[PDB]
Amino acid sequence: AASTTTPAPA
Amino acid sequence: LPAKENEGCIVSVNSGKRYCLPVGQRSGYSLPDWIVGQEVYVDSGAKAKVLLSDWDNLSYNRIGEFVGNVNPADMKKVKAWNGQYLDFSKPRSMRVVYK
Ligand SMILES: *[C@H]1O[C@H](CO)[C@H](O)[C@H](O[C@@H]2O[C@H](CO)[C@H](O)[C@H](O)[C@H]2O)[C@H]1NC(C)=O
Ligand SMILES: *[C@H]1O[C@H](CO)[C@H](O)[C@H](O[C@@H]2O[C@H](CO)[C@H](O)[C@H](O)[C@H]2O)[C@H]1NC(C)=O
Ligand SMILES: *[C@H]1O[C@H](CO)[C@H](O)[C@H](O[C@@H]2O[C@H](CO)[C@H](O)[C@H](O)[C@H]2O)[C@H]1NC(C)=O
Ligand SMILES: *[C@H]1O[C@H](CO)[C@H](O)[C@H](O[C@@H]2O[C@H](CO)[C@H](O)[C@H](O)[C@H]2O)[C@H]1NC(C)=O
Repeated sequence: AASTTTPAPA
Repeated sequence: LPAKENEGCIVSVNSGKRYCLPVGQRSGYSLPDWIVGQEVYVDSGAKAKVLLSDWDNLSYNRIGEFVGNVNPADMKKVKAWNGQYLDFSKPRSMRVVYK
């Protein structure tokens, strides 16, 4: 599928 | 300095600073700090095609395709892989493929 992103960690 | 046959480049409009990739390579999760989010033009070599995203990691098919020399005016409203008309003039990720 399409590449995804994730939220930056603290 | 112009892109080689098998290389694609983005070039900062403001500074002339270049970011280039050979055919077969992509960027990190984001472009480096020294170019990310600067307005660019594309200089793609004769056998190369530059894939940009306005987001990190070439993600969600937010992808536009550029060949040859493209000015930022012509990257503001480009049909993406996902069928949206996006602005790729200030890219966050990149891949270079064969044209
Ligand atoms: C989106 O990012 C992904 C990494 O999180 C990955 O690099 C992906 O590119 C695809 O990766 C596949 C291997 O996972 C195949 O190699 C495929 O050919 C390749 O497109 C990134 N998408 C894009 C379009 O580069
Ligand atoms: C974004 O979410 C995806 C799941 O919906 C996935 O976890 C993706 O992580 C990547 O998945 C790739 C498979 O297409 C490879 O396995 C890659 O190693 C992995 O990072 C998420 N992307 C990121 C960059 O974390
Ligand atoms: C990962 O970072 C992206 C920008 O680099 C973007 O914020 C993305 O947000 C996700 O975008 C998807 C687009 O279809 C969905 O709208 C999803 O809901 C949304 O979170 C980031 N992904 C995540 C999982 O945080
Ligand atoms: C979102 O979480 C991801 C793990 O689920 C991952 O840590 C990702 O961080 C990015 O990961 C990339 C490789 O998948 C690169 O290493 C990149 O440097 C790194 O930022 C998380 N997103 C963010 C924005 O950090």
